[PDB]
Amino acid sequence: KVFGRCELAAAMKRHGLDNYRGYSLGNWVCAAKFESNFNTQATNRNTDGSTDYGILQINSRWWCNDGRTPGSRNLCNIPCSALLSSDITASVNCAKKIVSDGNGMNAWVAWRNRCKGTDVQAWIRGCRL
Ligand SMILES: [Cl-]
Ligand SMILES: [Cl-]
Ligand SMILES: [Cl-]
Ligand SMILES: [Cl-]
Ligand SMILES: [Cl-]
Ligand SMILES: [Cl-]
Ligand SMILES: [Cl-]
Ligand SMILES: [Cl-]
Ligand SMILES: [Cl-]
Ligand SMILES: [Cl-]
Ligand code: NA
Repeated sequence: KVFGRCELAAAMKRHGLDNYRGYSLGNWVCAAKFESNFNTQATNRNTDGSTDYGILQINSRWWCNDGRTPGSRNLCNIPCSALLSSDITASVNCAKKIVSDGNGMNAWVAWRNRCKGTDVQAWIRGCRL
């Protein structure tokens, strides 16, 4: 599913991501924009042989099982395919664990490089919330 911007903002809020660990909703929408362009089916292979999955590009090195990432963990206790669903529940629940792991949203390199310190409220402007 390719979400609309305000549609995703609303879905993230319903799932408790707004202000989670202190990160406003616009931070999460901005991260999803640059990670996946709001496409739940996005996948990308990493240099190390892990793969990133879904709207927030969650990585099989630590967070999900894809059967092909040697030595990896599955800390969200999910198949990586769950992160590709039109329903964002699994991605949101796993993102909550990731952002709690110590480095906040810096876990998403694209958030650090493209969202952090910017006017992230622009990403939710106009949306009914
Ligand atoms: Cl599509
Ligand atoms: Cl929308
Ligand atoms: Cl957009
Ligand atoms: Cl915001
Ligand atoms: Cl594996
Ligand atoms: Cl594990
Ligand atoms: Cl699995
Ligand atoms: Cl959803
Ligand atoms: Cl933080
Ligand atoms: Cl990353
Ligand atoms: Na894994």
